[PDB]
Amino acid sequence: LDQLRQEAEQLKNQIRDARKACADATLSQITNNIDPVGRIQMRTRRTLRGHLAKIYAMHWGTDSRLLVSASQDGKLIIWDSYTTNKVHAIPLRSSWVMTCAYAPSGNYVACGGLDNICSIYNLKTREGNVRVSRELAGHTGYLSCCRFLDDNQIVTSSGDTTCALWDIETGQQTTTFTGHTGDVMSLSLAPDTRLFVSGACDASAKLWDVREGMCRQTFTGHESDINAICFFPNGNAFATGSDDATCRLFDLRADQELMTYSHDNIICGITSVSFSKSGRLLLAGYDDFNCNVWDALKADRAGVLAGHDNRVSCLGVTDDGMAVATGSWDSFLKIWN
Amino acid sequence: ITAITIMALYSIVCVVGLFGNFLVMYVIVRYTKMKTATNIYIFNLALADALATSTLPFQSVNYLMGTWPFGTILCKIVISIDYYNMFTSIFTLCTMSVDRYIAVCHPVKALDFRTPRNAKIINVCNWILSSAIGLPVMFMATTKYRQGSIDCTLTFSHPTWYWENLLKICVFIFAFIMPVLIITVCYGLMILRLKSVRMLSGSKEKDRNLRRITRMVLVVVAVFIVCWTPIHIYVIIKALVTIPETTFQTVSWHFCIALGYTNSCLNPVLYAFLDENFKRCFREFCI
Amino acid sequence: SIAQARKLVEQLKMEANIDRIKVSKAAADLMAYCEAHAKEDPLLTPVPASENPF
Amino acid sequence: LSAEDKAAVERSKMIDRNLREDGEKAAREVKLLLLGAGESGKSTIVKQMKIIHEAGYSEEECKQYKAVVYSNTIQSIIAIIRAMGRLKIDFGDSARADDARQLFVLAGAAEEGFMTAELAGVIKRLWKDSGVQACFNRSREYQLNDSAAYYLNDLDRIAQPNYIPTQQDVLRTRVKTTGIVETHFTFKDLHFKMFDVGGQRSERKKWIHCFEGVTAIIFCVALSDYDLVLAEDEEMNRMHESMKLFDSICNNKWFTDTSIILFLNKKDLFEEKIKKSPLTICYPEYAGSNTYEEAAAYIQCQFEDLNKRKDTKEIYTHFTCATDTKNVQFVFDAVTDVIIKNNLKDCGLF
Ligand SMILES: Nc1nc2c(ncn2[C@@H]2O[C@H](COP(=O)(O)OP(O)(O)=S)[C@@H](O)[C@H]2O)c(=O)[nH]1
Ligand SMILES: C=CCN1CC[C@]23c4c5ccc(O)c4O[C@H]2C(=O)CC[C@@]3(O)[C@H]1C5
Repeated sequence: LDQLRQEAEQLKNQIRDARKACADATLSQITNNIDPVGRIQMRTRRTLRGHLAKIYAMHWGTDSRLLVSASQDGKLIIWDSYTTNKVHAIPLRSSWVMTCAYAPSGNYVACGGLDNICSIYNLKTREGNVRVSRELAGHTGYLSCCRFLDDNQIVTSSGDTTCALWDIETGQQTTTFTGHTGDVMSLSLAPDTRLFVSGACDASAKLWDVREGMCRQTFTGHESDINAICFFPNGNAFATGSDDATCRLFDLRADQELMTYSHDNIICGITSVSFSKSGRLLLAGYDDFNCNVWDALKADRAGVLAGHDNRVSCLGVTDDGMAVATGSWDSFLKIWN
Repeated sequence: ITAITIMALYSIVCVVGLFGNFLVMYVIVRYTKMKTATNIYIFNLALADALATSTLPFQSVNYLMGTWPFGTILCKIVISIDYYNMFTSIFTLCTMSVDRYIAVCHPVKALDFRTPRNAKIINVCNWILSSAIGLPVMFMATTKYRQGSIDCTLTFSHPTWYWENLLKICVFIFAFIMPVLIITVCYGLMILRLKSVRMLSGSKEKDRNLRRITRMVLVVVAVFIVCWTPIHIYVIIKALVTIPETTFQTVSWHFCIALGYTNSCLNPVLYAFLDENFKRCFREFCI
Repeated sequence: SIAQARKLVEQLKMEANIDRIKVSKAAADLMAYCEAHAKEDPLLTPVPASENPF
Repeated sequence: LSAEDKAAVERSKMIDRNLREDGEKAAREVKLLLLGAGESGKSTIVKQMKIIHEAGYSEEECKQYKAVVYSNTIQSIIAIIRAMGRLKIDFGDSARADDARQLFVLAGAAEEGFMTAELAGVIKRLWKDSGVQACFNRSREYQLNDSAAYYLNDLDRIAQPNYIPTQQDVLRTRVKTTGIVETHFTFKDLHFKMFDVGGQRSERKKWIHCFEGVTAIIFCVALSDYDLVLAEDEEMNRMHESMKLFDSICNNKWFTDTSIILFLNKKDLFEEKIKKSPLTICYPEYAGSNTYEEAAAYIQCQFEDLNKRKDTKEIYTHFTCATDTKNVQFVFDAVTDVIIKNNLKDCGLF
């Protein structure tokens, strides 16, 4: 009854000294010989203008040319970042949207927010305009993030402290991922599309298996709500951004944190994290109107992407890795090279 | 005795004006902020002011010495730059007025001309028009070594009574009659549009900045008008009424010349007096 | 209640039984991946104007 | 520069033209955000704004609420019966134990309220018992639905086979929702969008910044919660929880320029509760008399004293009875007039 906690704590101690047992080195100690990246400045090549409210989430495409951005004004704008065009402007039934997603095939766009419904919109109608094809329902909280797996499966996260794996055609929850004691704020899909991590307000990020349906590892260390998460491009690490003004690079094989990214006179939380094509540069969107560009191995500020009036709220690095797209609450997206 | 103890004030005013204009040109180049059309128009006004105030010591040399050893081309560019900053300042303020007209009074189509390419095109063609109307004073500037004194004022070809006052009339009617009337009627339209009905409950945060910008533009226009009207009306009454000379008339002329010239130094401290864009840069560099 | 108090104990049971490699080897693998794909990362090696579509 | 992609540019121009029209329409509307603690009348205010500024409720919309009305009546009477176990109250008649067991037998179905003839008879028999009415009269010692007396009092007309809910029956429906409920209406040549996040079981911190820039916040505080208790620690009051929630919302950094309108809801229950239950249960420092006017003024004073920006922003307090269409209409007229005059105050020249 009351003796379950006294052995849960010894299980926690077993986990913690198993992690400390295999921690004979650290990432910062062995990267003292690799050459520093210097100063990496990037100029705003394109300024995607046309929103009329705070942009909350954006997602790139596999073709690395189009993108989708969702704003508070109830608009999902599907752009064309090469020519700064507006291919589509989907109106939402609910203007309260906190997350958006572009399918890896490029034929579907997901959005969701305070309406607690994940709306899957079909872009290839083959008849006419873009209309809603699926309204996935079953959450009891705000939809915080959603990544497509393919055209028939989606992974979502909600403010009822659960993630879910949905079949689009049947419209049901194929799988439910529980274990979080706080609200999940962001999930990142592995490049091998078999695992995915999710960070929650209980200052922890959990790693889940999509096919089976249970948690494998639970990484702690943060001191506040994790707002952002992103897999390292090889699929064997991931970075988390939190409200305690730090980023952290957790490893799935060492099962512990390797590196912390922080600096003095930085007190604002991280809204977004993303990695480059090779993962050498870690891009972190902040609330101090800046997007810091850290070195993922040296833990030093390589660059800074300033130019947003309001809080940076979403980041995106292309599949071919050429550009960085930064959304913000001042209704502007910016493309950087 | 009004020349030995008077050059220090002129030199201090001109160096403060050129320093302020140089600091204004410094804080718009290679910065992520400071890109909008009104701010690059303030850039153009500041560079015109810098060009005006850079020739203040070269003009004051002839007052503090009584001799002009500078050269033929040297006075060819100081009388031409004087018609530059007079003409293009009231036309920059004219384009500020039509920029605010197409923004507040006009609908959301204001996001169809606010792009900086059109603003740069407007600035370049405005300077082209100013230089096209100012090429006669490049053509007709020379220095005469008269026995009474030295002077390099503007001369005319075939004067009769067709070229000595038509220039003054054409300058007066195309510096205050033409652009100040459209500026005043534009602000009248702006005030009636803003204060005939209520205002929508929109993004106040992004509207208070717009209101502050409009207030700063109105203050700039008002200070320019009040500091450039007396010299022009004195020129008109000198060229038409032709009152007999007096000591206090000469004192009034020498005061109103400086009152006209002080706009170039009043503007950089004016639009930086109450504006959060320049204040934190000034506080960071002042340490 | 009791089921919730047993669920996290079962999760911690299935979580402490995994195999953990050393931090040195995993960090070396991350480093080697960083140099191996560094030449195809346009942010690390920014071309001025040649092949950038932006 | 004379390319074939002119079609894409023209499509983008049509897109941004339609989007600019939509932004112009959205900038010319009043946004009201309904906030407040649980069971404070926010959804009833939403339904009243549906009633006044639309057609109201049709035959289909009234007939779709019949099962929910039955379920609410069943839940309230089950709560009343089960409160006897935790209150140790003897029944007035010996057959009432058999009636309670029969009620539990017919309430086996957990899909919808049936309310057959036998269920109607057993609830009507239990409703006349003196012990049941006594347990209902001590509702402040446990948790009970606020519309229990209204539903169980007219049980005879509710349980008819051809019963159709009226405006007050739909209006006094306690229904649970999950997503944000937003309604559209028009009033005084102004479009009103109203939002409610009452069913949002989440952290309030993670989305309270999504409503920055709304025109008004209507904070619904139920006055009848001063004598209630919270069954979690037996040391916290619902009125104090609503007070600290108002302290958080009113002094929030996202609502610096938002009109805070307090709706002191359920005053009609407060009038009938202040004669018997003293206000000293909630506030131990109260020294005034146990009258309705002084108690309502004291609660208003405490809620206004929760503010920390009295010299900059003013809280507009109004007493409401959310099931009364006329009182809600009058208070909403006052609210709209305050909003309009504050928008004229927003109009200025510089
Ligand atoms: N007697 C009386 N009852 C009232 C009044 N206003 C509202 N109620 C009832 O209070 C319960 C919770 O309301 P509601 O569902 O909106 O909760 P919520 O959305 O804030 S969480 C509903 O069953 C309403 O009939 C009133 O004036 N008098
Ligand atoms: C306030 C000084 C600006 N000056 C420009 C040149 C000149 C000037 C002004 C206005 C109109 C003119 O045609 C004109 O030529 C000149 C003139 O006739 C004497 C007064 C000026 O020095 C003065 C203002």
